[PDB]
Amino acid sequence: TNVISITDGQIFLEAELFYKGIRPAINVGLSVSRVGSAAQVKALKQVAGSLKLFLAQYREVAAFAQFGSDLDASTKQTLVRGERL
Amino acid sequence: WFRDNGKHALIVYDDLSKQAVAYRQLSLLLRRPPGREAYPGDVFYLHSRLLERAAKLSEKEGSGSLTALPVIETQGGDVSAYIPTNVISITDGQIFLEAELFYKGIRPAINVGLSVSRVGSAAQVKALKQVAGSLKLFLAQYREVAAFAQFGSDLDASTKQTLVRGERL
Amino acid sequence: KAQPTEVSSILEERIKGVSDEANLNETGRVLAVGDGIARVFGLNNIQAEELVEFSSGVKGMALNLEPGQVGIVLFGSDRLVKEGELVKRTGNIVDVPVGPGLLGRVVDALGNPIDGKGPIDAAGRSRAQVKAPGILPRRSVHEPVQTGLKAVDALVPIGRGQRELIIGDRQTGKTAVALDTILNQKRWNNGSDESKKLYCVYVAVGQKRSTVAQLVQTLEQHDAMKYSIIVAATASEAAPLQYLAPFTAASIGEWFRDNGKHALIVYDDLSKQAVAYRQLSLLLRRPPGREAYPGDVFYLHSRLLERAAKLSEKEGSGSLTALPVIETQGGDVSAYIPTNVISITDGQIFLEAELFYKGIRPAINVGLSVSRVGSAAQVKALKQVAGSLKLFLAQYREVAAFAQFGSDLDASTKQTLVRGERLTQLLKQNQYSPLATEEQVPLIYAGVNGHLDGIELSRIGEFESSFLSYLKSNHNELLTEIREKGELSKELLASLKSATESFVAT
Amino acid sequence: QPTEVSSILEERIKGVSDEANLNETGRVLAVGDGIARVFGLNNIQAEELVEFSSGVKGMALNLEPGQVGIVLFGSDRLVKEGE
Amino acid sequence: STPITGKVTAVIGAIVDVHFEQSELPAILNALEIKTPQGKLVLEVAQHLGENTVRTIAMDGTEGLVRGEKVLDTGGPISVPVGRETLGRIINVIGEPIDERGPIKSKLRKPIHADPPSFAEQSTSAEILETGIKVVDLLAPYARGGKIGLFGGAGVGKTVFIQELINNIAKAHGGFSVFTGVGERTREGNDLYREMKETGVINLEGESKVALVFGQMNEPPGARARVALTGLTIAEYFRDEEGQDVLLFIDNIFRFTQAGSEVSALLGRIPSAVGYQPTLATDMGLLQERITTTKKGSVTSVQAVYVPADDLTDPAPATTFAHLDATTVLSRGISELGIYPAVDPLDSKSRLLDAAVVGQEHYDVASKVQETLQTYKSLQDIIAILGMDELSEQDKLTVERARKIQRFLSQPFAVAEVFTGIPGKLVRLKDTVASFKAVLEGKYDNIPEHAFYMVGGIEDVVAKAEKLAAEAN
Amino acid sequence: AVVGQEHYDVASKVQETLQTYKSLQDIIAILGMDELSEQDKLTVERARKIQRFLSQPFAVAEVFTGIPGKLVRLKDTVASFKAVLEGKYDNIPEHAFYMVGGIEDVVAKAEKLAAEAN
Amino acid sequence: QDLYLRELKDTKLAPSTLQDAEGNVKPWNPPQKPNLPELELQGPEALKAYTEQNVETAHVAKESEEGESEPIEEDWLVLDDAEETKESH
Amino acid sequence: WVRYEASLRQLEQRQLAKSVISRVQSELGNPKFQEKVLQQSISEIEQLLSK
Amino acid sequence: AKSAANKLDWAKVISSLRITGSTATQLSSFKKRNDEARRQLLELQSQPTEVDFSHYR
Repeated sequence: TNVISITDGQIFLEAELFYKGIRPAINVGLSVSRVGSAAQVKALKQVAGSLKLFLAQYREVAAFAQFGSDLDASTKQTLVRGERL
Repeated sequence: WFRDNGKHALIVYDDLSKQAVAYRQLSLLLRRPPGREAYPGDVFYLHSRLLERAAKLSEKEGSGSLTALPVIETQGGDVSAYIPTNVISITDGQIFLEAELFYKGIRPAINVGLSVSRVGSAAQVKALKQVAGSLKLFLAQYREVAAFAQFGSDLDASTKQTLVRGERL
Repeated sequence: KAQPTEVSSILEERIKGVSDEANLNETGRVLAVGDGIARVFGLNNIQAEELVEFSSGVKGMALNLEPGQVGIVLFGSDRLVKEGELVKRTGNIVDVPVGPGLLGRVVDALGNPIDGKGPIDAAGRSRAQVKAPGILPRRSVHEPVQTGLKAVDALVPIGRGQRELIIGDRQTGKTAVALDTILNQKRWNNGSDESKKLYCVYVAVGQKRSTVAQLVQTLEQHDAMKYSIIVAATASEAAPLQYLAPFTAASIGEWFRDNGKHALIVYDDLSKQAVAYRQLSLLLRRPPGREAYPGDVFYLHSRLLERAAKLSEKEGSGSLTALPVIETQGGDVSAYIPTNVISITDGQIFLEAELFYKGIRPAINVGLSVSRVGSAAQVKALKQVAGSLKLFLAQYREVAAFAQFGSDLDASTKQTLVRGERLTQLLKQNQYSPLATEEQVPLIYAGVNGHLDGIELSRIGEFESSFLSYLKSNHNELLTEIREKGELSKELLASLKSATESFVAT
Repeated sequence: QPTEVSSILEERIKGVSDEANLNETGRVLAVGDGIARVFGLNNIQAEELVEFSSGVKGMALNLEPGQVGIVLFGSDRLVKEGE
Repeated sequence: STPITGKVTAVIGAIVDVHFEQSELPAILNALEIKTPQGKLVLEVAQHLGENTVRTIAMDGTEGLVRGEKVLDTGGPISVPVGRETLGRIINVIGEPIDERGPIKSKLRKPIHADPPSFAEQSTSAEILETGIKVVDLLAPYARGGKIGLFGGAGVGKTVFIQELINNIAKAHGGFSVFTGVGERTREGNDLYREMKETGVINLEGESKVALVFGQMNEPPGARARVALTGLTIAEYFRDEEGQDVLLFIDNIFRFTQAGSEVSALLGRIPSAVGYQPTLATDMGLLQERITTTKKGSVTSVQAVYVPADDLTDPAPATTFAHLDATTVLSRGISELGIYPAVDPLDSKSRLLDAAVVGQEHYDVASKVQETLQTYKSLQDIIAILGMDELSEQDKLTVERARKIQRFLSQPFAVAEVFTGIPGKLVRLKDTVASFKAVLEGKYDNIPEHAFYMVGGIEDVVAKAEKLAAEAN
Repeated sequence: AVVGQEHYDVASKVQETLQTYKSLQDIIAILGMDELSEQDKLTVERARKIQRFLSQPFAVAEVFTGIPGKLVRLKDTVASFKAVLEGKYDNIPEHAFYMVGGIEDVVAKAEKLAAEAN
Repeated sequence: QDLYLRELKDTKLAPSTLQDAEGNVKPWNPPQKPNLPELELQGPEALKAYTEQNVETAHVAKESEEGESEPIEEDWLVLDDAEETKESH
Repeated sequence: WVRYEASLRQLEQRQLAKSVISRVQSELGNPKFQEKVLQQSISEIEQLLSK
Repeated sequence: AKSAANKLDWAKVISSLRITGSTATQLSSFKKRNDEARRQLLELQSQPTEVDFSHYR
């Protein structure tokens, strides 16, 4: 707690992600960085500005696909986009 | 000082639980040996002495009256707690106003099953009791019948009227 | 009683000799006392962990030989004791009056008889903390035994030196599981066979003395006190007594097993012993450890259990099999004392809260229960022929594990469920009804061979009794052989199949 | 009971009862388990590296009024009382 | 006389430390008395701490205790008057007449802290005891010198049943009765005391039958800890000083154990794993292990328990419910169902009914009564769900018999002289077991069940049936 | 580059499948195997088979399981697991996957179960 | 020892008065000889069956029940009943 | 009968102890403690001269 | 040899396809079995019909 209150942020590499095959295992939703893209080469920024929102949407559809059922077009597209990303 | 004059009154030991915590700190600093829940066991002693202060006097001394309004802090319904348990037992009752019913928007959200005022009848007003007799059964039945939430169509019609009565009350 | 007068004269003569040879001039004076612990000065040359005799009459152990003030706990009430009373050094490490004579006698902490039967002879008074046999003087569990109640016992045996453990809530009757286990020392011990002898010695660590009376009566009526020495430590008794009691039982176990005969032990509720060690530590001066309990809880528990073993023929091939009993709150398997002990004991039999009110007077969680020796040291009837029945016990337990809310995928799972559930409703060996090594395999064998499984599940509660009686008065030769021949052969399996046909018929 | 006892607690033990020439050198009264008490260093700067004569260095995080305690940054087998 | 001088040197909250002279220091637990302007402060010697200094936990609120106060050692446990003289009043755990109805001139004063009795001469083959409650006198395999508590409801007519049980047991068995309130509310105490003055089990002038030894919350935690033992010693004294078999009623085993935990915390012990301390068990083990049955009678106490949330996650309640033999399901509805006592023998389960343990006839009566009641309960939740028509011939006969058992189960209440005027009614084993067997044997099965309500034994049951069937038509 | 790229991929797929089973266990218990995807159902079935393939008969453990011990060859085991995830024996019996050697002993056990269980 | 010898004397001759001599006890008013030896000797039967336990009340075993040797009436009805039962065999 | 015998046997030891209390009170009441003091002195002298 | 005594009746029930419906023969079999059960109970549970006067007195 003290480090997370003093440090810059975290890449909270939860064990489930590394077990889920994603090596390296930055659990993007559980990640954080106070500095952010302002401390980044904008060449990354032009694509990361969409990458972050796509991962966020995938977080929004993770439960919906966890149910393992059908949905609307936006939901299925979001799930495919998030898994692909 | 009010009561022995024979009159009536109502004390409100508001949030006695925090007073107990203050006693716990006082004991710890005064180096009295710690015990269960780390408060000095004397917490119960002080609380009992402060709680048995008030009652209704007899005609022998003029019959003074005094009502207590102590409050506590249910730390997740801290039933196994020491201070909450002593506050409940010392009190002649436990109107355990759990948060959940308050969270449904209700400002005065007591719990139907939990509140049992032992000496309430001796203070009950009869006219109210006349109707509250059915209110108690309606509440108990609502609690007993709300179990079948997902099988309510097949539920007995009288049970449906009982649920309607519980909801209305 | 003129004999009481003679005893008084002899004891006072001994006291006169003691006074004449007091040899106590610089012996310690108790500086202060409390909570069954007495801080005493002097005693400048007291050997560590030696009983100290105190003027108020109650003695006690000397634990912490601190710089100067040697700390002696009081093994008795304090209302008698007081500061400044003389402290007399017994000069000996705490030793227990031990020997075969204690049979049927209930002895206090160090071995003071408490029933009121007078003296009991001694075959040695050894210290309460003996060093257990190491590697070479130890051996495997090559000789099996019977737990008496079927009690998932053919499933998970209890062999020579099998340090099994238990658990349960308050008033879980795990004590009764112990008592029934003891009663099996009547179908072998009550004969004349030392090789079959397992001279049990229960314990009573911190129980309501009324429960002690209940235990004594249940021992006498079923004629158990002929083979069980039940060392007692009352709840009203003082903390040092309860703490030292398990050590006394250890001493008795040494006195028996070390002689070379296969013996057994069953420590009482040891959670009270742990609470006593907590009192002894946290009350004298020792800082507390993990789980607010004293740090050496594991040390004490091991020094109790590790005493039990099964020595080799070098030491006489005797053994002191132990069944330490621990208690939790809420059936908590996950606790400091429970989990730590389950590391120490080699077998576990978990008693739940639901099943304790749900479906079985035994209510032993078959899946949860386990023993670190199933093959080696199991009832040769239950393995040599019914080893497939043991694997079937494990398989059916796994089967009933999945029987909560899954659908009916096929008929195989449903058939396994119905047959195993009839088996579970069967296997509970009724209280104080130890009768085993005669038709143990029969339940699983008939279930797979479809003899009992065809009966109604509820009706089995009498169908089993009828089948047993039929084996007794009709299959008397085959049943007696299964008792004695030591195995249920394929020919005996066929004869038992015939008897099973007869049981199914009538 | 006329009074209380002679005392309650203590801080120093050894019995020179004289002037203090241990302003640069120390006396290792208590030493063990990687933590060592030192008698001496009257006005040492807190958290100053300090060398034990046996051959192991140390930093002094503890400067309690009686004795100052210095961590023994090494295998403690070389240190000894009074070194 | 040698009054051992003291000095009040350290009052650490309730626990107090008094230093005395060498060789004069009282031993542990010896009662010490300091008589301040607020009467007498009683100290029980708590620990011997040495230095000729005695640390004590006063049995009263040590408020106003001054430094330099000299303490005298009364050389024994808590001093309290003894005999049947004080019996039937409010007696302060301090000893004096708390009844304010006059000092208890019980010239004999008996201690509090006592040695545990000889288990060797106790009742291993304990004697079955008749209570006067036929329902509990038939289906309950019982014993003498033990305990039983299922108080369940919080005195909803039970304190009325309490004084009645006191009167009946003091009458038939010729003994006393002890209802000790440890941490019982001064308001609750006022209600109970006025109720008993109205109930007759003890009267300001009339003959008393019950013992009111209450150590309330209104005193220090040590007082709550030791008042229960004061009551138990009073009961043992009156039992042994008249050979009178006295049943004892206890306020709450939870109350006493909690008070003992409080005091033990006060002493200086560390907290244990959960909510305990170094000496949890020995507290209640002090009294209850010394209340057993002797030849002069018995000591089979009763512990009043209101099942807190009806949850068995408190070790003391588990051991207490294990203490009782059979359970009397005192459901509130049953009180209105037709039984004023409402002691359900439905939960009268025990394995002590052996051919050589509980008597063949008594155990058979137990089996029949319990089976009839349980079968009625079981067939209710199925047939009544189906309808009243679901009564089979066996079911209709069993329901008629069971309702006969339930209606008959009540007895007139002796301490209910104000209720409806019914004269005192109970049974006895000779009438009880046989009459239960016969009424279950169809003897009056044809007679209507309304006769069974408000009907005691067969002694007046026939007279009541005749009265009902005669003077109405 | 330690035990083989194929071995690394086999372990990665196996761990992913088992993690999927654990992740979906909550919805499985709450709703049931039918309520989720047939892809998810297939992965769950394969994972259950794999977990039931995780145990093996050890030479000294024959006291408990009773079978003479089986020592699975590293390369053989890797190939067996790659196949089992790849469905080269996905129709073999689940109970014939526990306490056996490699996938060869698995198929032998499936045949034995075909003989006995039927 | 004098403290041992004197204790033995005062605890033996007085034990003589209590038990070894029929002098009862002067310090205690009621003698146990007029209390225990005969009346409390019925205490054993007070706990037992009084005048019935030592007596063991005479209860001769009776005869079992039979058909009163009645084949004139029971046999024919039994035969008809068994044949009627045989009608659904 | 056997139980009555066992209880009477216990009553015997209890009564013996009760009379032993009076016997002990006699020891202090009679100044045989004077006759005991010389015995104590002699016994202690022998004990100290033992070694 | 009480096995044979009920062996004939067990065989009869095995062949009572013409004897099924015995209204008052199964009751007799119950009486015979109850007699044997009470006999075995008297033999086992009750001690010797004697007195241990050798030492108990």
